[PDB]
Amino acid sequence: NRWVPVTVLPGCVGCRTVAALASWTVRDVKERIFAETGFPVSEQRLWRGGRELSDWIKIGDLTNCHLFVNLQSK
Repeated sequence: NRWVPVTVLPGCVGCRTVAALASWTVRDVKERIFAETGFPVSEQRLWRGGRELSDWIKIGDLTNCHLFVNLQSK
């Protein structure tokens, strides 16, 4: 009877899963995305639950949960 937000993805084509540590920052995740894909860190905006994630936020502070972030433009 407690609430559970369920987000349904129609496909998740192009989704990338990375093995981060709890000590990583959001900036580290971006750096690893750039290492893996060439997508430039300066253009990366990571979003979680409708709110943009600041670079200095510790990944371990964000959760154990499977962390989903949305890479979005502008």
